[PDB]
Amino acid sequence: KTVRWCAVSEHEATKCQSFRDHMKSVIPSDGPSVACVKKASYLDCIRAIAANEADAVTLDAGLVYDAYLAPNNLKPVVAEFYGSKEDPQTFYYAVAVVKKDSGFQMNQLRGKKSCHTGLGRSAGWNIPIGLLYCDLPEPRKPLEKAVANFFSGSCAPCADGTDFPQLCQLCPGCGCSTLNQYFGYSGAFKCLKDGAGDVAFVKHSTIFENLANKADRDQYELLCLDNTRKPVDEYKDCHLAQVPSHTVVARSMGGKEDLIWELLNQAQEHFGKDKSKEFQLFSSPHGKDLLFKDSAHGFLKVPPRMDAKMYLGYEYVTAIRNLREGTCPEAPTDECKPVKWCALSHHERLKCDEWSVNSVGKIECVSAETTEDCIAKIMNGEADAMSLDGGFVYIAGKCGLVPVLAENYNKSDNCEDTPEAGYFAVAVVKKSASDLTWDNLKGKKSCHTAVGRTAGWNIPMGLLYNKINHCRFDEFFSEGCAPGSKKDSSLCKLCMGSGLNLCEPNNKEGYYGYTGAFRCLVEKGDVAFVKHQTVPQNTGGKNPDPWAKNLNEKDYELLCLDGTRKPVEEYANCHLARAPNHAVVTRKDKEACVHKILRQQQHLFGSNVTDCSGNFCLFRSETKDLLFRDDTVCLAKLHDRNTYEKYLGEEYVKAVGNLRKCSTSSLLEACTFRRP
Ligand SMILES: [N]
Ligand SMILES: [N]
Ligand SMILES: [N]
Ligand SMILES: [N]
Ligand SMILES: [Pt+2]
Ligand SMILES: [Pt+2]
Repeated sequence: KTVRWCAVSEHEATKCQSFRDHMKSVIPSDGPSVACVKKASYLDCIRAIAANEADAVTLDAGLVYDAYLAPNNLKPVVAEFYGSKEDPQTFYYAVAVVKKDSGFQMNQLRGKKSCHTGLGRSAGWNIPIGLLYCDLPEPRKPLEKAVANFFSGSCAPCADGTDFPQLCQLCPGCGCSTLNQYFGYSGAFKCLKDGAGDVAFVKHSTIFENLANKADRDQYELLCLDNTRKPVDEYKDCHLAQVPSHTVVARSMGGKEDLIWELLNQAQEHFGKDKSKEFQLFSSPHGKDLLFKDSAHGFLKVPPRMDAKMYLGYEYVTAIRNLREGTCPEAPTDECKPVKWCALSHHERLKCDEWSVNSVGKIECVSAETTEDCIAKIMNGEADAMSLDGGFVYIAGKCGLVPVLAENYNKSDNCEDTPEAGYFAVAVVKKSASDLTWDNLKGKKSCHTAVGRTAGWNIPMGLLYNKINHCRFDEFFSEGCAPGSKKDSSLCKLCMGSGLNLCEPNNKEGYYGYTGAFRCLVEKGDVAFVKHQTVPQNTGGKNPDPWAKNLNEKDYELLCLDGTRKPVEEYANCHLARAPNHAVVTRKDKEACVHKILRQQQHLFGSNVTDCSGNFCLFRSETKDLLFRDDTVCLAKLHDRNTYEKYLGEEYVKAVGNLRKCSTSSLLEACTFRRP
């Protein structure tokens, strides 16, 4: 129950010691305790932790990566934050600030002028140059020389002036102090403001510190990695790297990440920001930034599924990977690299394998355990593309993936050129009960296609989450039929299945499915949740079943969102959400290549191929819906609809968003930590 904290100096050990003493008093025997193991460097601390000699140490982003690498394999567990609970700011963003309409992008930096905070600074030097690595001329070592040949002129504080003079061009001498007017953050900025340099590699917050006026800031933009610009205000969407300010790391396995959190949670409570004046956790008596940066306002728990690569982000792990590995390709600059497709079943792998060979190597395959694991691989570039349901397009979206292609199910000559946007989720109710509107749903009887089903459970409960604001959905409706709910709940009370199939989500339920929930409606229901065309196909003598024969369209009215009721054929206007198609999801950088390859592939192996027994086709599975849903005819392009928020309905998002409050995703909780 003793967390062995690691000290890198004698000063740190002292603070650790008092931190052992003060936590000793305020904590009962049944509580966390601190040990003080004293090594000589952060590296030594990393090796100590991994060798199970220490338990936790807090590191700068650079060492967070070092800790991740074999054989240490250490992971972020706790984060320092630098604001409030509502404004944590555990991360920063290395950016590239430029003049407005200076007329160039990230891939057009060769032969420009640059302003750096200082050589060896992360945001100012390491991150930019790291990204820029493959564009530098040979030889790239020494790094100073290659960057000198890259930019026409530069201000690189602390750079070797005598040897590589072009790095001092903007600030001769390359003064490594505030003497140099172009040194530091504000200095790297006024290097740009004075028009001496074309681009300044600073922090997202730098611009705000120098120019107080919203007016002046408007003549400045940011270079985004996708070779677009954006306002200085949208840094979270236009940064070169998101960097964790301070992070505690422990062993990936048996690290005691709970012991650590338990300790630091109580430590920040008793001795946190101002909450004591006998001992300050974030105040160093003999020095500054002992154990923790004095900036720190408190701690946050890092979600469990977070690995270092995920925490740092692909951009950051690209930069340093380049600086260290220094391995650039020589593959043609124009041509697209093979797209690694993600498979999550053994058959999915087998199908992907067949595809891959027939794709003449233009498609490659990667096996992963979960769907969430696949998304993680796309994120950190262990894979390229995969298809996701609406609910996973969301999760991937909050993780900074993008929909690119949508699965089209309705045969259409020029389908490739028209996305579908799926069907319409509706809440139907008998016309007779005029009292029934969206609001007074509380306590009524209900009918669901099933629990987990899109239109029957997801959108309804997701929207009606605001009206309940807890995770006991059965307590909303007095009684209902939700096939799959606990046999004993109130959502199983209106299900007319005999025996074992009493409340099971199968055909023998009879109150299951789209038709089934409508029978639940027509007989003993106050509301049913079905698609738009469920009423038209189950009425007007289209259904020769007993209960359905003589049911008519006029008799039922679907309920709307604003409180109104509408007729069945006005579903277009009276809907809950637009339950979406499955979509191909990829990383922003691989968007172009994926659009290309998949379009070519669906020509060769698409729906347009017969004799599917003599030639491979992409849309026929051995078992069921491998890689793509079998109902697919083509993969439509998503120009204009190429974000998660723009592909999924604002409504759909609200629903799934609310639902994910009750049902947690270890991946979703991770991505939302990085981007809330
Ligand atoms: N492990
Ligand atoms: N592991
Ligand atoms: N029934
Ligand atoms: N029934
Ligand atoms: Pt493990
Ligand atoms: Pt029945």
